[PDB]
Amino acid sequence: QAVVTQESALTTSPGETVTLTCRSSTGAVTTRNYANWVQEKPDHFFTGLIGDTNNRAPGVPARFSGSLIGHKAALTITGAQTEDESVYFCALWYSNHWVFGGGTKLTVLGQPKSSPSVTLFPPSSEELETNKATLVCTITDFYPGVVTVDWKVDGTPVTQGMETTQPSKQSNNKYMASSYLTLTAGAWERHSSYSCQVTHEGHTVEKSLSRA
Amino acid sequence: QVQLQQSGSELVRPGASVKLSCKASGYTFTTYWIHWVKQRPGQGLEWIGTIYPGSDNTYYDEKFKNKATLTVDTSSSTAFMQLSSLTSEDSAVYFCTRGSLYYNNYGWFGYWGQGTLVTVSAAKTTPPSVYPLAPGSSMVTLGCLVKGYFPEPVTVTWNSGSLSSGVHTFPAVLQSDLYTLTSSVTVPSSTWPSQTVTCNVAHPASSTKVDKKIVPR
Repeated sequence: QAVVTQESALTTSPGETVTLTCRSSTGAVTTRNYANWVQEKPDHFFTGLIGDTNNRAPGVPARFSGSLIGHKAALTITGAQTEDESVYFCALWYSNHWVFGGGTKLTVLGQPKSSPSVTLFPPSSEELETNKATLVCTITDFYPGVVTVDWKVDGTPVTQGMETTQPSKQSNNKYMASSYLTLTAGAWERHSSYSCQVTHEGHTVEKSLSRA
Repeated sequence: QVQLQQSGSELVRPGASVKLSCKASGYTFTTYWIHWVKQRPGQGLEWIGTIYPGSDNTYYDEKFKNKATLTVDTSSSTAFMQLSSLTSEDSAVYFCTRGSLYYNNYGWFGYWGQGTLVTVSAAKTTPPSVYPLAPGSSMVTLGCLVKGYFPEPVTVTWNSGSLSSGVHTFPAVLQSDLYTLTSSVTVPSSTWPSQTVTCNVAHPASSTKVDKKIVPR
């Protein structure tokens, strides 16, 4: 029942040094945890960077160093490169079992930051004719590729019938994603204003429409 | 050289089971631990368990204590995972991955199979319903919603491929056993509606085609 947590997402320019950490909720992380680091890349491509706490797997650049800092395992990139943008996962071993951290999303800034283009479409009268109402929120052209989506109706927030696709890479190396709000037609005609808000880099973009 | 071969994808019925396979090559199957890892859409990796094909020693996560069974056939260098009594919860990608010669010490998760997208669904080949998305109002972003189809994928184009740049087509979502995606395109304000814009959706699996002109609401 041991939870390993990593930093959600971290940002860094090329040439900089950055440290990903890996916290254990059993207590301090020791070499007896044989902290491994594995990297995931688009199209689910995994590379095992570090095993045995600080042992680099062959061929892996010097750039990457496993380390214990304080009470936590740590992966450090010294002279971070643009190709290091990835999810990084640490894994710790515990009395026969492994547990994975939830993974840090690393952004090595390949280009200036970029705010999403948000677009909120209302339901079509065709869907409506089937007693359904889907609002579609399209989010494109953002960098770093990390957002969270929220929906509001007549002021109050929603936690029912929401779905957001994981941000995927556009061909200009920015990211895109979509988010959906499925409701009854009944419900759609019972409310007035519907809102889609993407948070990104400590600010929020919000499209909303009022019902005609 | 070192290679892990998992079948691309598998469709399973809500209640049934599946025996995922992972075929080793490039080294000695009996000398490295295989591990099985679950990953969902944008979620962490979840470690299921591991098997030493030289020993059959197997360790499982509590979570998966009654879900998975690891097995090997050393004469065909294949590790198997058996998943029992499936629900949408189990819809995920599953990877086998190669550990170390040793329990935890002198190695890496250095090599991984392509993964198998296991999809739990009771659906039959269902063609899509396509809906136009016009705005409620510089430039203007139209789209269309491809809803309630199965299986993956569909192909969306705009004006039969005539409009190409400004096209974004997002990943499907699996809702109530059925797939949904949406496509958008951005065109100049004045162009539309004066000139027509039409998504052409097509479903290979049902051999169905739906063209849909977007008109102002």
